[PDB]
This record gives sequence, structure tokens and C-alpha cells, in this order.
Amino acid sequence: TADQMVSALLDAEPPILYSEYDPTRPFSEASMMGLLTNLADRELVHMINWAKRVPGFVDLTLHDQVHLLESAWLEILMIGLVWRSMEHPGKLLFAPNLLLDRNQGKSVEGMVEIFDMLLATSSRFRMMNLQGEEFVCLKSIILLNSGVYTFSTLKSLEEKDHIHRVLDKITDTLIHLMAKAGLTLQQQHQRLAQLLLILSHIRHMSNKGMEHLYSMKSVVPSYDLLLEMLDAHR
Amino acid sequence: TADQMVSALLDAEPPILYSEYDPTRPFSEASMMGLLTNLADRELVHMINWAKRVPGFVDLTLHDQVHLLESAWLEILMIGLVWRSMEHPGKLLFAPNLLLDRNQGKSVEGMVEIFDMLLATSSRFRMMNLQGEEFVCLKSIILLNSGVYTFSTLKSLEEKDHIHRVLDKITDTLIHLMAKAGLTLQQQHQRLAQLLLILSHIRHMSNKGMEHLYSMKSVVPSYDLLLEMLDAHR
Ligand SMILES: CCCN(C)C(=O)CCCCCCCCCC[C@@H]1Cc2cc(O)ccc2[C@H]2CC[C@]3(C)[C@@H](O)CC[C@H]3[C@H]12
Ligand SMILES: CCCN(C)C(=O)CCCCCCCCCC[C@@H]1Cc2cc(O)ccc2[C@H]2CC[C@]3(C)[C@@H](O)CC[C@H]3[C@H]12
Repeated sequence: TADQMVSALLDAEPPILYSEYDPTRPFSEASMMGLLTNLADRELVHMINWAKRVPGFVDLTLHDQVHLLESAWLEILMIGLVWRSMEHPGKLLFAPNLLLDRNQGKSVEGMVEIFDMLLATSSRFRMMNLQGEEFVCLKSIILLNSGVYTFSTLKSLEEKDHIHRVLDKITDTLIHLMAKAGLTLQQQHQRLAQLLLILSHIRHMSNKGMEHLYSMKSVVPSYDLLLEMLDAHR
Repeated sequence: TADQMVSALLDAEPPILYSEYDPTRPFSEASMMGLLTNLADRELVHMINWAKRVPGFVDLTLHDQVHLLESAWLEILMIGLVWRSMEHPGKLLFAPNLLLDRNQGKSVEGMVEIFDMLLATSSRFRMMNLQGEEFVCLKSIILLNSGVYTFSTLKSLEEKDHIHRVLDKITDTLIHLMAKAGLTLQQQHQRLAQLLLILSHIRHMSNKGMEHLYSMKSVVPSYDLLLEMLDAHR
């Protein structure tokens, strides 16, 4: 049911991790990229656990699970960051001990442009009063949607049909949440659209972020890493 | 009204332009990039005329009109291409005299990857049976939405509020179209979501296309070009 979908997603939420650095040492000696890389690397392991709990995800082939996570990982990191930063105007809560403003983004060439986008997205979330139940629906939508247009064998046709069925169930769930909040039918469809259009901007920001990461010529999980992490034993 | 919005958008549609090349000359001697650049350059002029007819667009400042078109131009070109290609499986109808398959995209390094995405998007449009009235709504949404998160003066706050009001009116229009087609309330909100999620993929494809164009180090309209074209006399 829609209420069961909501509880499942909320129950699956990953933990909020801390940055790893000597708090009794001067900040200017740290590698900003080192801290951010190390944080994301640890978040990615919990990402895989969360993804396996998104209803419908483990019904797909391992190959298609990997394709979806390879497309979506940075969008999923970024929507979590924007959500964890919503109540910190002007700052990005990478971790509770790593709350950064835009001037701190200037320590890495090209990064302040990305921080500005993330900050503006968190502002948009605040303006709309995004609720946590909506947040978990949108994050699941990113996981299922971001790689689905870039997979026509029979099995692929079946995998795409299943993804679109799950996506439709999440839509039904978002509408149900909004009807419960007292929105009119018109406000429900307007708010659904506003939320989904924000996903376009998250995609944009992920593309700009990935371009920035690739420009360091080093900071990106490989196909084989994600495959090994998703291909678990019992 | 919603019906008036639909008629206004349909009436504003740009013409379908032809590629410029000697049809009595061998194809292998043409510059593929030359043909594609020259086509897009001519489409951009008609783009500006169309944008000025999207309800609400000319109410914005010239500066914000330019920002929106600078963000959105390639997405708007690409959604038109995908729409003009819907009934040509396996081909991209850049122009009626320039219908290209994926092997023709291999003549420019890096381009076949983009052609594959565009082709897969046109397939998705065919699968959903996208209607022309829906197409014009989605194209207007791209224009209004793609640059709205990347503009907090009072005037900017007013410009963003107006954009979001127009966007909400287009949502209402898309729902109205779907109710008229006989869809249930559930199918209406599911189809609205499916359409808006495709816009995320169009954004993605524009980002990959822009990366490809910038990699030629040359093929992109400048801020000053768009400003001069939008800043018309009477
Ligand atoms: C084959 C084995 C592979 N082997 C050897 C490995 O070590 C495998 C590890 C491979 C994964 C390594 C990925 C590291 C990604 C770091 C992302 C970084 C942290 C972060 C964290 C967040 O929560 C939310 C968002 C963001 C990003 C936002 C956009 C930013 C600011 C960009 O502009 C520059 C930095 C970016 C931020
Ligand atoms: C300051 C004055 C400036 N000055 C001097 C000028 O000349 C101002 C002209 C500046 C504008 C020039 C932009 C040229 C853009 C060409 C885009 C090209 C044609 C096209 C047409 C479509 O309808 C739909 C889509 C697409 C694109 C899809 C993605 C593709 C395949 C990429 O992978 C490589 C080619 C791309 C396709």
C-alpha cells in the first residue's frame, strides 16, 4: 500500500556519517578533496544497502542494479546532502562535523560553482517545505529512473516494464501523502510536478559534479567496484 | 484557460527547417558538423520567436529571458528532434532532408554515444504515445524550468514566483489534456510523472551534448548573441 511504501522507505534510510579528521588539528592542513572523497566512499557502502531495500530493486538482474546505481550514485549523494542542509541556510552539511559554506568551496578549483548549485537547491527545498516522506520517495525515484533510458532483449523489456511499474507506485504514494496533508486535487498535481522538476535540476547538478570529478584525472566508483559490492553472498 | 494555453502553444510552434547542402553532390564530402551547426544556428532564430510566444515569458526581464534560453537551448533543440523522429524508428530526423542513423553519427568522434541517447528517447516517446499537445507543454516547461534554480533581489524573487506560477498553469493544462483523453485520476498523475521524469533524461542528454560540443574547442551560442537576438526593437 502507499502507507507501507512510505514506512519501508523510511525504515531503509542510511545513517548520517561523520567526516574522519583530527578535530584537534588545524583545518588548513586538511585535504578538502581527501575529506569529501573519504566521506562519499563510506556513504556508498550504505547506499548499496539502502538500494537493496527500495521495493522492487532486488527483483532486477545484478547487471541492471549496477547500471542503475552507476547512473544515479552522485544524484543520490547530492539529494541527501541537500536534504541534510535544508535547515542550514548558506551551508552544506556534508557531515555533522563538516558543515561548509561557499567560501570553503573555493579551496578546490571549480568546486564553488557546484557548491552554489547545491546551496540553491537546498533553498528551494526549504521554500517548498519538503517533507521527509516526500524526500524518501524522490530519492527512490532517482535510483529507479536515472539509468532506465540508457539500458531490447526480452529480459530488458521485462526489467524496464517492472521499473516503470514501481515508479508508478511511488507516484501514487507521493499523491497519497499530499492528499493526506490536505492539499486539493489541483495542489496535489502542482506539487507533484514541482517536486519532479527539481529532479531535473538534481540530474543537472550531478552532471556538472561528475564533470568536475573527472577533470581531476584520478574520485569515481568503477563499474567493477559497484558490481563487487552489489554481488553479495548469503 | 487550459484550452487557450494549448492553442497558444500550438500556434507558436516553429517551422521545420531543412539542411543546406547540394543534393546533387556526394554525401561523404560534406562536413557533418558543418551541416548540423548550420541547421541549429537557423533553428535558434526561430527558437527566440517561439520563446517570446510562450505565455508569461516576455513578462520577465530581458536578463532573465536570456538566462532561461542560455540554460535551455540545447534541451529545446533536442526535444524537438526527438519529437520529429518519433515515427522514424532507428533514425534521427534532424531535417526532412537529413534523416540520420546511428552509423552516420560515427563520422564525428564522440557523437554516436549522443545519437544513441536521442534514439532511445524517441523510442520512449513512441512507447508512451506522446501527443503533440503534450509535447508543446513539455517544451514550454523546459524553457521555464531549466534555468530557474540558477538565477535574491526583490526583482529576482518576483521573477521566480512568476515562473513557478506559469509552470503550475502548464501542469494544470497537461492534467486537463489527460482527463479529456479519458484517463482516470490515477492514470493522469502517473502519466504526468512519466512525462516529467523524461525531462530529467532530456536534461542529462543536453549536458552530455554540451560537453561534446565544448570538447571541439570552437558551435555554442554566446551570452551576447542570445542577448542581441532577444533585445529586439519595435
Ligand atoms: C575499483 C576500486 C575503486 N577504488 C580503488 C576506490 O577507492 C573506490 C572509491 C570511489 C568512490 C569515490 C567517489 C568520491 C566522490 C566525492 C563526492 C564529494 C563528496 C559528496 C558527499 C555527499 O554526501 C554528497 C555530495 C558530494 C559531492 C558533491 C559534488 C562535489 C562537491 C564536487 O564538485 C567535487 C566533490 C564532490 C562531493
Ligand atoms: C557571438 C556570435 C556567435 N557566432 C559567431 C555564431 O555563429 C553563433 C552560432 C552559435 C550556435 C551554434 C550551435 C550549434 C549546435 C549544433 C547542435 C547539433 C545540431 C542539432 C539540431 C537539432 O535540431 C537538435 C539537436 C542537435 C544537436 C544534438 C547533440 C549533438 C548531436 C552533439 O553530440 C554534436 C552536434 C549536436 C547537434
